[PDB]
Parts: sequence; C-alpha cells; structure tokens
Amino acid sequence: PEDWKALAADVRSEFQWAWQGYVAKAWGKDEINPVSGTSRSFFIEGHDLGLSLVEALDTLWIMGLDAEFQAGVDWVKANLSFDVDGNAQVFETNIRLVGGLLSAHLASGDPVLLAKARDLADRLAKAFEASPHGLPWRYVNLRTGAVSDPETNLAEIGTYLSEFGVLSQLTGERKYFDMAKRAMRHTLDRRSKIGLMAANIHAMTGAFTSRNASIDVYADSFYEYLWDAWALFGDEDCKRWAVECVDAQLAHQAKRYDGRLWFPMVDFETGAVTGTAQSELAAYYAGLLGQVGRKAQGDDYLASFTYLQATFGVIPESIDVTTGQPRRKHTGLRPEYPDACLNLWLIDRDPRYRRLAAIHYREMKATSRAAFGYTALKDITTRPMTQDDNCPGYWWSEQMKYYYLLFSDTPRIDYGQLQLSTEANVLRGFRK
Ligand SMILES: O=C1N[C@@H]2[C@@H](O)[C@@H](O)[C@H](O)[C@@H](CO)N2C1=O
Ligand SMILES: [Ca+2]
Ligand SMILES: [Ca+2]
Ligand code: NA
Repeated sequence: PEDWKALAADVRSEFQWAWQGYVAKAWGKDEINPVSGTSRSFFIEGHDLGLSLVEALDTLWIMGLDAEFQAGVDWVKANLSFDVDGNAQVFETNIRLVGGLLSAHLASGDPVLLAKARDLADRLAKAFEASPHGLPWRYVNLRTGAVSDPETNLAEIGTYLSEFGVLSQLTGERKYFDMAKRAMRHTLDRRSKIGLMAANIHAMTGAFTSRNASIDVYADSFYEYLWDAWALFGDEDCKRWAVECVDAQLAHQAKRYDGRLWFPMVDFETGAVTGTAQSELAAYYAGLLGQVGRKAQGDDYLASFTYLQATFGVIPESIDVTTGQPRRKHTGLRPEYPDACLNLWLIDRDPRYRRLAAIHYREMKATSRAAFGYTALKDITTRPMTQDDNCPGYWWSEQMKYYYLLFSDTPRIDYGQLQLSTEANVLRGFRK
C-alpha cells in the first residue's frame, strides 16, 4: 500500500527544487521557461509583476517551506507596484495577483499584502465603472483607468466574488462584494426559459453575443463562484443560483457518447447541440457537481477524464466527444484533474481519489520535467512526448498544492474549513 506521507515529502522536494530554478533564472519575473533557463512576461511585455513568485506563496507556506515563503513576501513588500502605464487583463489580474496576495496575507497576517491586494482591486474597479450594467471591460490601464475590449464572456465577468468578497470582509467596505455580485446577477436575470445562459456577452449593450451555452470555454469559473459565495459568505441568492444553473446543465447539456458522460455546447434556448469539443478545462466540473449535492454525477464525469488519462497518459487539451480522440496535440501543463480529485475527496475521504491523483503526479514527473523546472508539452502523441518551454504561473498555485493537500494531511490547514479560489488560492482554513 502506498505511503502517502512519503509521496507528500517527494512533492515538497520537487516544489523546492523548482523554486530554486525560479530564483536562479527568473527572479522577480512573471514566468520561467525551464528548458532554456530564461524568463518571459505575462501581463505587460517588458514590465513584469513577479507573477509566478506571487502564485507560489501560499503553496510554500502550506508545505512548511518557510525561508522560501519569507523571501517571496519580502520581495513583494520591497518591489511590487501597480502604478503602471500599461493594459492588464482584468480577469487574469484578479484571479492570479489579487487572489495570490490575499492567500499570502491570510497565511502570514502581514498588512502590506492586504494593502497591495486592495490597491490592485481599486485599479480593476474602473473596468466595472466604465459599463452602465456594471459588466467589466476585459482590459484596463493600471495607471489611467482607460478601458479596452467589451466583447467579454461569463468567466471574465463572473470570476471576482470570492476575492472581492474576502476584501469586503477584511476591509469592512461592502463595495467590492456588491460590484462583483451585480455583474453575475446581470446574466442570471437573462437566463432562457430552459435555465441556460449564452457564454459570450457585451459589457456596454448587456446583450449576449453568441447563442452557445458552455461549461468550459468562455464560462467555467462563473458556475464555481456561485457555489463558492454560498460557502464563503452565506449568500442565499448564490446558493439558489448554483443549484439552478447545474440542474439546467444536467437537463439540457449532459449527453452520453460511447457510454461516457460529456457536456458539449448547446443552443442556450433550444438545447440543440452546437459543438462536439470538450476542453480538458471541463474536468473542474466533476468536483463542482459533488459540492452542490450531485456527487454520483460528479463521479460519473470524473470517470470520463480517468478514461482519457489511462488511454493517452496526459489528458488531451481538447477532445471530440463523438470519437473520444484528441483535437490538439499540445498541452498547457493543466491542473483540472487533481482539482476535481481533491474536491471530491474532501466529501468522503475515499482513497480512490489519492490513487488517481498519484497517477497524475507521476505522469507529470515522467513527461514535463526539464533542466530548471516543469514545462508545458508540444506533442502528447510522440514517444517520448515532445516539450515546449514554459512553466505557466498557475502551476505554482494549483497542482503541486492539490497533490500536497491530498497526501500530507498537514496540520497547517483546517481541512473542514478549507476554501480554495479557481486559481487554488486559500481563502479560508489556515491554522497558524
Ligand atoms: O481558462 C482557464 N480556466 C482556468 C482558471 O480557472 C485557472 O484554474 C487557471 O488560470 C488556468 C488553469 O488551466 N485556467 C485557464 O486557463
Ligand atoms: Ca480553475
Ligand atoms: Ca472550485
Ligand atoms: Na497562490
């Protein structure tokens, strides 16, 4: 039988080794390219904001990598400024930087990390204020407030309430919670008679710009943040809306192909199937199904992705649901499978979820390890699988934390109170 504590130690060792590569090759920069041993920018070309450092902080603290955590916190306090004449994508900036500063604040108690999270949220608020509906524009200039691109989508208007609602709790100012909730209510009030929303929306007209309902591309984390706002804030509207939206998806989007459960895109009014693609991103939804009281359905959905892992090694970035085969050969070093394994495991503690996640971690080690860290893949169909040259910022917050939480039973987390954002930032449950 597997020694889960020895596996947790191995995860921690690999994470510390990756951190050392970041310090050596990419210190203060947004992402490491771990094959070349170089860095790249994420938000603003040539004006890095320490993205991967910020994304790593709560993971380092949970693992007891205290010297490394403090080195990162001290860098942020000396160096990280948002008074920058450049355009930032509102969605990415909130889930990665506001959320990463909040989880590091909650772990450490350090007021400067909260001050920086709040400064950044106030710059992002200008994107919501530029719409008469309160729907955020996709980009905002961090210094001047000027906005660009109102042709947005459910994920990019509806993935704010966890971070903004925690800011409201800590600061006492309800304006953040209210701004985030108003944008979600807009699209919920425009549900069709069958209970679905199209995934594409215009921030100035307030109207849908497509007819496609989705659980993945353009939409994923909207549905997650409805449940999460009930769990974090006790919001009764969000509890109702979470269950309503998922029951509409199970009635009109759930379809079986070759005996396996999938959720293709459909016309939001008629329910006709409008696409045959499913993203790897959709695997999050197996865990959301369990959280909202649909665990049998969640397990059935997880099984579709378990099939893909057993057949292809690495889950394909996109599949055709009619054949079960890849639509793309590259990957993004994606975290959604161990996300779902952790969320289902928190319900019943079944060791099956540990065995499935251990396969996923061992496959990551066999395919993505490079000279100075872990990289996304070029082609999952060759042997060996060929590599690209990038460690995405979300790797530092997500799958190494998921594996460690599944295997370590760490005393630094109250597992009964644990709450994670869509970027895996811990927003409740630290034990100091
Ligand atoms: O479209 C995306 N959705 C998810 C996000 O919810 C978050 O998990 C990561 O930024 C990242 C992990 O794959 N994601 C995306 O690129
Ligand atoms: Ca996510
Ligand atoms: Ca979640
Ligand atoms: Na983080």
